[PDB]
Amino acid sequence: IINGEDCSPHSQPWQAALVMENELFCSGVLVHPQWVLSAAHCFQNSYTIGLGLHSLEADQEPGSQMVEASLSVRHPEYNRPLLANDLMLIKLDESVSESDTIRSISIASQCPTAGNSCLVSGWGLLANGRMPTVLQCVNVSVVSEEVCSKLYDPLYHPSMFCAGGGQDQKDSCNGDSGGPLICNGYLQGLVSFGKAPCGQVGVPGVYTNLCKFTEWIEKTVQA
Amino acid sequence: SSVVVDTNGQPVSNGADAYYLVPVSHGHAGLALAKIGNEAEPRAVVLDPHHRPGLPVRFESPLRINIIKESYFLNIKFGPSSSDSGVWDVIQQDPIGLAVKVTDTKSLLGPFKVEKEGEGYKIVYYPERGQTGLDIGLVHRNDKYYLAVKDGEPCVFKIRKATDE
Repeated sequence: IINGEDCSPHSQPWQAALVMENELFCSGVLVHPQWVLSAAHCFQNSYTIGLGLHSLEADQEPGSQMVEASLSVRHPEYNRPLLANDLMLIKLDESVSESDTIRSISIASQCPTAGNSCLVSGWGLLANGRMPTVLQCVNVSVVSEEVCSKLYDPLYHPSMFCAGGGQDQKDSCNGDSGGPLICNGYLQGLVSFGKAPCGQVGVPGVYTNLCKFTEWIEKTVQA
Repeated sequence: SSVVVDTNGQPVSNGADAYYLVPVSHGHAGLALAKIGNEAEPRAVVLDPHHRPGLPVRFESPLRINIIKESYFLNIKFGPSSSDSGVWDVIQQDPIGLAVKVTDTKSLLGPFKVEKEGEGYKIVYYPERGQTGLDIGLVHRNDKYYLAVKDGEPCVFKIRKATDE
């Protein structure tokens, strides 16, 4: 997260850490006691998932759980066309007990509103090119579809939307993939991709447009 | 699924670190820039025996992940993350053929993938980001090996993190 700050601890109790040999590579979002939503490009044959974290050391985080998962379902249209439909559902080996620090979040049914100020959270790179010690939070504003398609031509697809690109250079960065974009208290997007390098002035990041996928998510998770 | 790893078994980073492409069968030669013929500037990518260990590259995906998989379309470039003047692309030039050359422009999504092959990895070029990839191999000329599309005859590399700097 570029030009954000420490989240208030456990203010984002749906946040999931995807770790591989004790290194974070992506985030996800608890959307059901037994399922984490993430970007399809974060796919792995198995996962270690941190719930209830703030720093990435579980033994310093009362209420935290490191859980295993082996099963993931990528959206059937992932990457058709390229970069589009970037979401997947990870089934935890065990359902998780709700607490004050571990809680699911609902997905927005309404599509994003241009001008809406939203929150993105993650453990990805900071402006200084280092990894943060604790979960970072930043506000970014939804941008119009017209600006989004102009900037990301010829790859723009309605499974995507843009947020950020303000003068204050707030953005998602490497390690933030799969993490949540919250608008009006609902899960609106997942960090997906953007221009390298991150934080360029006037360059918003691209988020998976989750309002387009609520039926697919509900049907996969209820099964 | 398939994470690209360096010679120490660590995941290759998305843009943040530079890496030497070390040929498994041409280890006496390193990546460098050269002219093909009479062009004004050296912009063809070659393995040159006179340059060791050669110019390190960065692999770049627009995806906000910090590692690289074999399924990702990549830009490959010389130089720092901040600069886009050493970005690889493919240009027809006789007598090499479809040669790998540096440009100062970059698409959001590059045309290369890094795929497992033998002891290491090959670079595969996908014209128009289609479904069909063409192996990058070597054309010997002027005491250098020009990187060029040579489908079925890939140059195989191992990927060595340039932390020595």
